[PDB]
Amino acid sequence: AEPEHDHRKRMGLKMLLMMGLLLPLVYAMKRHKWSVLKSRKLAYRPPK
Amino acid sequence: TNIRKSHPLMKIVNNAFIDLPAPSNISSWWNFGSLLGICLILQILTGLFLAMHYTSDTTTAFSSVTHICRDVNYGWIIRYMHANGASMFFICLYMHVGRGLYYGSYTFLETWNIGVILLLTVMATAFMGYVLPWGQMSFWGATVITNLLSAIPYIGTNLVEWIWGGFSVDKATLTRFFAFHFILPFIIMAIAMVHLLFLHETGSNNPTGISSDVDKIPFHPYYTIKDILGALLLILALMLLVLFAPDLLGDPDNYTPANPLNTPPHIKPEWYFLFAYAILRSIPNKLGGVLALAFSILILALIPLLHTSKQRSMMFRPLSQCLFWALVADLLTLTWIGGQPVEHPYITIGQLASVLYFLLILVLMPTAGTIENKLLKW
Amino acid sequence: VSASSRWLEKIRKWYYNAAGFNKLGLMRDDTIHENDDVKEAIRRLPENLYDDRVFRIKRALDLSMRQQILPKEQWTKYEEDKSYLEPYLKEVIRERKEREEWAKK
Amino acid sequence: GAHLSSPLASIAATNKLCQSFQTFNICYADTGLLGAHFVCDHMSIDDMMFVLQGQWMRLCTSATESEVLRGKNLLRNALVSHLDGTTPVCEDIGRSLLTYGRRIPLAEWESRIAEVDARVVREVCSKYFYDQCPAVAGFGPIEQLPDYNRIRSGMFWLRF
Amino acid sequence: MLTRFLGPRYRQLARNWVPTAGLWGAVGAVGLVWATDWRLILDWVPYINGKFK
Amino acid sequence: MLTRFLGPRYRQLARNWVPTAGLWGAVGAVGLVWATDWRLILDWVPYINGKFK
Amino acid sequence: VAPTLTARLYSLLFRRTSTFALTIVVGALFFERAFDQGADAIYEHINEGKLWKHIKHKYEN
Amino acid sequence: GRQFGHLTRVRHVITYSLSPFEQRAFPHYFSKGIPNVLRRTRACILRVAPPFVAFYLVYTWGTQEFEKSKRKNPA
Ligand SMILES: CCCCCCCCCCCCCCCCC[C@@H](O)O[C@H](CO[C@H](O)CCCCCCCCCCCCCCC)COP(=O)(O)OCC[N+](C)(C)C
Ligand code: HEC
Ligand code: HEC
Ligand SMILES: CO/C(=C/C(N)=O)[C@H](C)[C@H](/C=C/c1csc(-c2csc([C@@H](C)/C=C/C=C/C(C)C)n2)n1)OC
Repeated sequence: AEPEHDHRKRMGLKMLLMMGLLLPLVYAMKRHKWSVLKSRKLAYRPPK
Repeated sequence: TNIRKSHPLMKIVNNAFIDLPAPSNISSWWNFGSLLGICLILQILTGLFLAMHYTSDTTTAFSSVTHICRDVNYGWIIRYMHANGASMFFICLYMHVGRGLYYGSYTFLETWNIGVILLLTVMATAFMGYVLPWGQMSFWGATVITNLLSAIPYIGTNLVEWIWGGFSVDKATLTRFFAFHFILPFIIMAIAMVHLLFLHETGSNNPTGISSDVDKIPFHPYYTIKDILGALLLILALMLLVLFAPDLLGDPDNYTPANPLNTPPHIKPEWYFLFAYAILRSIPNKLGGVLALAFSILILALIPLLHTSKQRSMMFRPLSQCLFWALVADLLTLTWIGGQPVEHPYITIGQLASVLYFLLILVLMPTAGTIENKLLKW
Repeated sequence: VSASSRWLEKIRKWYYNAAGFNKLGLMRDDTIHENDDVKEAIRRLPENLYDDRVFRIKRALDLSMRQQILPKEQWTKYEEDKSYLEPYLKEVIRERKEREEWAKK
Repeated sequence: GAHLSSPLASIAATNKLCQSFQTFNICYADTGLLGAHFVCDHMSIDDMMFVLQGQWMRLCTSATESEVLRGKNLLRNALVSHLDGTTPVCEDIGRSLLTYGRRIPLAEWESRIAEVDARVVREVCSKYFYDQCPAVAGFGPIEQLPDYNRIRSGMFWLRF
Repeated sequence: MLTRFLGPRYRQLARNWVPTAGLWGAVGAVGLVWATDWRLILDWVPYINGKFK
Repeated sequence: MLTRFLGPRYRQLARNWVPTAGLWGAVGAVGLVWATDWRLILDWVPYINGKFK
Repeated sequence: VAPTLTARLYSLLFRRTSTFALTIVVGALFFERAFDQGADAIYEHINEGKLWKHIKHKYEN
Repeated sequence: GRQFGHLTRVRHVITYSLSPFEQRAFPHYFSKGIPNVLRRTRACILRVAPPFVAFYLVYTWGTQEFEKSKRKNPA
């Protein structure tokens, strides 16, 4: 009914191991880029 | 000066995907727009590679689908990528419409009404899609939905027969549905680019509903990388569904070839039609059933005319928040009930939820906004 | 004594706190949906008020991004909520309605 | 205007990208500020940055021999024009002794100038400019002033 | 939102445009009747008798 | 149309850009070799031996 | 690890986009080998003998 | 469409930013994040949870009423 059974599960493990490496790494790429905004300080200095 | 700004092709790309002034505070809820675009493209590339080995006739329709999975190298992945991407496309559609309601995004009239037309079209696509394998659910699901069109007063039967190519869901209908299912994702893409045109005329809304002109950031790198991360999650959710549970969302009846005589016990839509199926089955009348199904989606075109609140977003609107989640939980009810037979506990609460969907959008949430205005002395 | 009128006011104070724009330093008129009448009234504000408005919205959109709120002490108090836009918008609607009345005859 | 040697100056003049720009090498003991300052209309900040950073990178990667002669020539002329009269020279004696511990004679400056060739420029410009984090200060109508990430991205080239 | 559209000028504006709006309906009717071949309407037309039994 | 591109500056401009243009070719080669699995080139690589007979 | 391994990796490979690219493509080829069969070996352990690759020698001419 | 330098008028707001290479990507990831996430949850639980509980109990009763209906008890 499902011959590919073994292959999908073999690929699924590789997918999980890939995502386990990739997901924290892309998040780290995002955070560092976003950090310029995430630590930005505002100050309002109106005149007089 | 700058090549990326003044070239009559790179300029158009720059002003849409690079230098675009975007709000600094848009949620993960704004990711679904790009994720829809990914979904649409993903369906095209799996769709085509499927269309290469698939046949359109009754005699070979079911077998070619099997041929793909069994014989064609890595055909089984392409096949399940498609099937699961179809509903992944629906979860994104649902997130995206939901976000539009919550955050008052709908106030962008043209861009929102185009989105409704996008929804109808993607759903018209998927309904034509599931028929193609020519399984039991393919046929009888096709039969159940088309037969509804017999109810349209004077014009009734001539219409259904015209869409049929005969007196039942026959030979003509399979191949005809294939042609329409090939073209519609391209029309979808064209309508999706106008969707993006009308949108860029204002820029995005944000979680607060206050204008963000005072704090705009460039779409690159901030939203390039936020969309890159978001797409990785989509592939995770789509691929866990493909490499571990390829039929979890799938009905087993579709694994037996179509029989126009033997009709199955349950007539189960794919999950994304269950809420709408429920609304339709709840009303006894033929004409009224279809007109309620139609109304169930075309209602979103009324929501802007029924904005009553002085604020844009639900972010600072507590009563409206409760009424929103009532709509989500109610839609969760319509879903579950749609996947159930029309017996005792299910007739009543299914009919009840139907009234609630409409009373909530047409009356209840428009009242909450008036009260919420009054409490702020607005 | 005004026992009812201070409970009917206390519901409002409750709602205000529940609305939570005050957590993000906002004032009620900062959260209004900008339509033509509103866009006009924003236009008519004097320099000081317009400048103060922009800052609040910037500070609000900033926190909304970092997914934060202000310390409790620094929230807008329901009492201290300056309804600075209302007379400007009242005048714009009053002006529009005169147009709409003249267009009728 | 249009005929100026410096590509930035000529692109600035032609496209009126700018009311004024100037490069600087501000020196303090063991540290400094190296870069440019400009003044321009609200709609020209982006282009001014692009054209400036593009020149830093051009110099970092592909400085050519003749423009390096012109640079050396402008510098000998500047150094000799500055040292005109009692005030500028007295200032040079005072400052030099406080920084260099001695007066560096003019022939030594010429010696050290003549040594610079195209390779020197691109080695030295890369040392200080290539893939380095700028300090950026903006004032006035600055909505169009590029985001830091974008400015920082102009500090390298994907082609190099 | 609709009270702004009611007054003497709009009374004149509706009357001014009604012979036209009626004639466009006649266009749409004849147009729909002719295009689908509504023998229901067309049987009673003194020359168009393509159903000639 | 090509005589304008020949002179001492362009001699320097070519030399300045050649270590880079060479390294992009190495990128393209390794890149093409890796992507198609050119066992012709890859058989002679001391760890990549997926053809492990 | 004297001036840090990451510092010497930057100055030697990451600086120029050319050597940065070359490090990725050279790295993508190395990694593909160590991961394909390296993850296949972990797939072996959860299916110790129930795979045809383990059975093999039972039916040999 | 709109572009920077044409969006709106803003006066008197200084913004101090830092380079990503000068700062850490996760400053206090768990020591600030967890306090924040509960705070975020507490802010919304009374607004999102009550219809879902109401659905859940309708779901659990409804299904229990479905099966316990077709079987008999007398003749
Ligand atoms: C569209 C539907 C698909 C959905 C996909 C969603 C999943 C996400 C994946 C999308 C790809 C995103 C890539 C991740 C972003 C990282 C940024 C990357 O592109 O690097 C950039 C630059 O690109 C790389 O340098 C190019 C390297 C090339 C490596 C080869 C890639 C493999 C392709 C093989 C090429 C051979 C051609 C094939 C011949 C058949 C910028 O680098 P940066 O972080 O700013 O560092 C600056 C550079 N410094 C260090 C020099 C200062
Ligand atoms: C009527 C519901 C509707 C549907 C369905 C819809 N759109 Fe949208 N879309 C909108 C609205 C309204 C916005 C404005 C959201 C905002 O900026 O807050 C929007 C925003 C977007 C965005 C910008 C990113 C974002 O999320 O704000 C993209 C991209 C997008 N739509 C594409 C699509 C695609 C692709 C489809 C599927 C064919 C689609 N949309 C379906 C109404 C919808
Ligand atoms: C290149 C033409 C093509 C495009 C584009 C296309 N598909 Fe399909 N799709 C097919 C074919 C052929 C099949 C039948 C083979 C099969 O069932 O896998 C099919 C199958 C389906 C099915 C049945 C899934 C199953 O296997 O049970 C659904 C649902 C579907 N498509 C929805 C979509 C949606 C949604 C889109 C994007 C709007 C789309 N498809 C894009 C050709 C296309
Ligand atoms: C082909 O049959 C099925 C497909 C599926 N993907 O679930 C189900 C088994 C079936 C379908 C249920 C269903 C419910 S609801 C719906 C549907 C189809 S079509 C539509 C409208 C809203 C769209 C109209 C678009 C019109 C444009 C052409 C202008 N709604 N189909 O169950 C009976």
